[PDB]
Amino acid sequence: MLKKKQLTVLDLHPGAGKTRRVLPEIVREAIKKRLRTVILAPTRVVAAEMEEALRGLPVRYMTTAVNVTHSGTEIVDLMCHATFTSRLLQPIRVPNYNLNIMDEAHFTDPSSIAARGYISTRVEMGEAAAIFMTATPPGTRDAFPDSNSPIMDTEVEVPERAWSSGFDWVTDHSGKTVWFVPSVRNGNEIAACLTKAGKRVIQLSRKTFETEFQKTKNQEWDFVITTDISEMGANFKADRVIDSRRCLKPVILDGERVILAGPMPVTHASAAQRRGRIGRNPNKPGDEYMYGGGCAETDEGHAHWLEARMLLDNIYLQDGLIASLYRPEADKVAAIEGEFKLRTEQRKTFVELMKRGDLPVWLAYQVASAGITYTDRRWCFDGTTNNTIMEDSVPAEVWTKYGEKRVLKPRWMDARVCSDHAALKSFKEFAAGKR
Ligand SMILES: NS(=O)(=O)c1ccccc1OC(F)F
Repeated sequence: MLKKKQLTVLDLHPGAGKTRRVLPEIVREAIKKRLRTVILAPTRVVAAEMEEALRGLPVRYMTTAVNVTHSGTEIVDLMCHATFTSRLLQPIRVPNYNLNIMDEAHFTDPSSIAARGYISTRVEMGEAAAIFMTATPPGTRDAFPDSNSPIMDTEVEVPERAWSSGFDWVTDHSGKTVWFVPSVRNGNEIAACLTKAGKRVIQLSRKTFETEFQKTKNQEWDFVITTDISEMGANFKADRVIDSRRCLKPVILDGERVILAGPMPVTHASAAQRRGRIGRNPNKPGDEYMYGGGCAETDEGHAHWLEARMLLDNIYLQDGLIASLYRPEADKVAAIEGEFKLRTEQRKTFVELMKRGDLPVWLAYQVASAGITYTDRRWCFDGTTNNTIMEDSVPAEVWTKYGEKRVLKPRWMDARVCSDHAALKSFKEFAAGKR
């Protein structure tokens, strides 16, 4: 599978040994054939587990999640999906890798979709080989794939708020449970309910993942309350998954604003990945998967695919050519290649608003395309009254870089900048000119 012009999907079931067994064999063969190779990990947590599976082998780890002394003799680089896309966007030269390996290639974050688009286009061009490793490739319709040991699948009503009665099965469990919730705010409510009932709960989300995941190995716990981030290779020593089967969906309305629609059903790929956290030990059959809804193709019209197109339009490929999205996921957005291509100075602003401003791709694009410079924050306060960001049922206020107290009222409203307390605190720091 290492020959040029070939894109291979390694779709072995969850827990089949794609990372610990297959990946080191591919790396040895790539080193033997002198292929300049890139290994892409979804998160810093997967990069650390990859270093254990590849230990000894000459790999250059382009992440601070691993503390290794690189000899300078490595032809295999390892980095996160977001780092690969970020380096493509930045002026820095990225080697034209002969072999491109993506682990957890089902990741739907905009930078992962862009990385898939770029790589598959290089393969279509006949310039590279690629391997996409995932049990759930784009287009999967099977929510119940094979596992290392039989799983008990039970369709049941799953609580999405605190409860006083009616769900005895949840707390009448003596093992360890991983519970997938549609949002951080929904997880806070359930974790509070479980804590009041005497349970030890750990909460996981995109912004707290590396730090809080370590607690699942360093201490005893009864529940792990997590968003969809734990569908990306996160592994637990648990015997039950409780799955609300719901997620939030970012949606662009009238090309003017972004709302977080839902909670709505997850895709079959997400349901299979959430279920896949258990049934992994062949010596422990009978792990349970309790699910509270059906699946649907909620990736169609989801803002991440439009955001991936804004990223690929601003990545150099060859002269005026622009990378297409990976074919099985290209119909998820109505977008023409090149429509988001920015001129030099606006593109640099777009990259900085994402890299340093920490803004969502769509919002970074609106600011940069309007000809606004990175440090100009007047747009955070000159929007209509209905764009007022609310905190504790009262309009959010910040002190501007001028020393003036003003109501946070962005010219373009993206619900992701205030989806939880941590997001709004970061957006207030941005509006104030603190980064
Ligand atoms: N992939 S690797 O680092 O083992 C390698 C590949 C081709 C030549 C030399 C070499 O290593 C040596 F420099 F130590």
